[PDB]
Amino acid sequence: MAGEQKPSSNLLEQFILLAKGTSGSALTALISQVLEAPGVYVFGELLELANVQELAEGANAAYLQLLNLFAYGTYPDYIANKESLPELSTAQQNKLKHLTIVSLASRMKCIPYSVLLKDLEMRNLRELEDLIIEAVYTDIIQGKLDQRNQLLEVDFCIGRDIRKKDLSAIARTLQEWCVGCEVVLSGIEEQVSRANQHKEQQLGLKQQIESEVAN
Amino acid sequence: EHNLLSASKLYNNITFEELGALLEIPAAKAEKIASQMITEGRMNGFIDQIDGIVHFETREALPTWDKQIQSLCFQVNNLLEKISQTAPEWTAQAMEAQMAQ
Repeated sequence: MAGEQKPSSNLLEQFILLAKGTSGSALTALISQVLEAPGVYVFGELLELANVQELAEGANAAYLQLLNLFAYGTYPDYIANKESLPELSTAQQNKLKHLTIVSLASRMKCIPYSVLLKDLEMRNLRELEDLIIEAVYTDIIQGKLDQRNQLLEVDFCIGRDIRKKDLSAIARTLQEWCVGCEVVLSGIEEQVSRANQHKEQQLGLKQQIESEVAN
Repeated sequence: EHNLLSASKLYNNITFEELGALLEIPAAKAEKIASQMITEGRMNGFIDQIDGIVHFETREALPTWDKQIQSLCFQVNNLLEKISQTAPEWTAQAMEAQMAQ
């Protein structure tokens, strides 16, 4: 319905009315069709509904585990936690791989190939760059293949998930970088209050000299 | 040609070997046909034969990163898109917290 970065736009009121009316096993079908929603793998204001709250910790408490994984966890969590979460499709298993990998490139300028080969259990180059190119092909990833650094060049990242609260840390990292660019630019400001204020003083005095040269 | 073309559009460098096994061709044949497409011009970059890497023109630096700083303004806009988009509980609560507070 609404439109910015998100999965298939049906999903919001889709699963609103689903969890509203589909519950228990109908809630499980709800979840199964939730599973393919990439940009909303996390449902903060969608777990706002008590229907998803019983989705959570109901029969599908493992699915709330998986949801928080999208919010918090990674696919390599599943590589360890192969049984904790609900079932997933190979497409959706690679989707959780893309969870952790978009989080990684979110971390670094460029994540190494071997990094995701190992944490995401990726064996070889072929499948590696297959899922890589499909991630970038989602257009989440800007930049390019950082082969020489054995990384992935990253120029732009679309938001992966709703990623239950880093909210505090989120806003405070925001405050951090805001103030950082601010202080860079403010040091510039006072270098300006130096230089061409210094230009005012310098030329004023130099002109005083030139005027006094006469008599 | 189109497979090498798609490998060009998506890189910034690839070895003769990684492009060879990428498109199931020999590495020397990868260099050969890659140089023949740069000869055809629809592949573009720069070839290091000795290091064995057909680099593409990598086109990435700090003024490109300043274009990415203007894109970081538009990705604060895309952060507003994630606020309205990624999760519906996150939609309601982040449209409250990050925008109205």
